Amino acid sequence: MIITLIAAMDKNRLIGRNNELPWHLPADLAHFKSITLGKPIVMGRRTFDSIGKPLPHRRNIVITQQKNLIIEGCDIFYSLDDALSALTKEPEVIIIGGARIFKEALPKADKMILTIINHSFEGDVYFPEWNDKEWKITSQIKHFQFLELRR
Ligand SMILES: NC(=O)C1=CN([C@@H]2O[C@H](COP(=O)(O)OP(=O)(O)OC[C@H]3O[C@@H](n4cnc5c(N)ncnc54)[C@H](OP(=O)(O)O)[C@@H]3O)[C@@H](O)[C@H]2O)C=CC1
Ligand SMILES: CN(Cc1cnc2nc(N)nc(N)c2n1)c1ccc(C(=O)N[C@@H](CCC(=O)O)C(=O)O)cc1
Repeated sequence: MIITLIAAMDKNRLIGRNNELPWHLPADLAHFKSITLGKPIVMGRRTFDSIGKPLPHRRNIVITQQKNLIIEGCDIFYSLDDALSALTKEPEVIIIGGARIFKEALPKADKMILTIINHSFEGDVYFPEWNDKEWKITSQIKHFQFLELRR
């Protein structure tokens, strides 16, 4: 199983604000869709609420500590470790966020797919700092930009 983090972030690593995104970038969302189509996507409960519904044509997996919580359309796990353990036989697992999930996933991450937006927005949640010496750029396309890093 390859563990991949996919995130859209600005130059300060901002990813969220008041549990929404600080932008709307249609080019990013269609990038996110093709990349995640047909694969297990792992998200936190707050990120699920932000989206508002299961993303179609994907196995939506939500991590919560709420034991009575049921979300229609999605699989619930009570830790990232229970999720990853249940997806052992999968060839790729895609972690979509948010800030808390990214931070816990990062040290297990094999690959990162990052949209870095050239701007500075106001917000309150961030993508965790990664040691640039531990990763290598496998692809860079400057449109914002798409950056693929492999560990
Ligand atoms: N720019 C981007 O690419 C992305 C941005 N975002 C943005 O990020 C923000 C949401 O991120 P954030 O607020 O950090 O919240 P998260 O999306 O990380 O979800 C947090 C919740 O996930 C559950 N959780 C997290 N870790 C664990 C664990 N180890 N075990 C059990 N449960 C766990 C808890 O749920 P519970 O409270 O139910 O117990 C926790 O409250 C929003 O603004 C969203 O729009 C989100 C994804 C991608
Ligand atoms: C809040 N949230 C989390 C979110 C947003 N942008 C991201 N962008 C990137 N690059 N990576 C992420 N993990 C990411 N996550 C969202 C919000 C909406 C949709 C969404 O409606 N996407 C649909 C449709 C997108 C479209 O309109 O084409 C899809 O099928 O992927 C996805 C994630």
